[PDB]
Amino acid sequence: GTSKLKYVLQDARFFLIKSNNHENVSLAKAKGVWSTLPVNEKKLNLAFRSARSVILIFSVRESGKFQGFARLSSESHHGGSPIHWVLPAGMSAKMLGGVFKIDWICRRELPFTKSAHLTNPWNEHKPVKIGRDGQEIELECGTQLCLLFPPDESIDLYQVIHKM
Repeated sequence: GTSKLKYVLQDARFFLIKSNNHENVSLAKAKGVWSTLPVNEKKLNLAFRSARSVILIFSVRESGKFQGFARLSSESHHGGSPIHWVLPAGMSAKMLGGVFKIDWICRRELPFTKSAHLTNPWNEHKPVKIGRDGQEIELECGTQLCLLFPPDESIDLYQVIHKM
């Protein structure tokens, strides 16, 4: 059922995360971490302190799909165990700033063909698939998008619900 997921999402902010390759999403799915550029890092840290849950919805560029969604379990932090992302051309490890710890809620894919009926009012009422990295998604739109994902049998929401 959806009672657990709806509880997690009740007071949530949602952000579209765009990745340049599948490798970084695979790393993030296994280690439960994410890093972003400083402008988005500041936005996510503000959101973490202002909402009961902050949800990141991942899409690899040119893939035509979302690859899953996760909930922030911490603000960004520096000086921890270094994450060996595949750094894009001209980007250094210091430019990515802090590491967010995240708990994945769904690691299964959702093709854009299944979200074509959803528009984001906070992005000029464009289809929810459209947005720059870090684009915030309005609550109702983000909730309905997350509810479209298939159930993930590798996920147990027990830990997320306990840390809320």
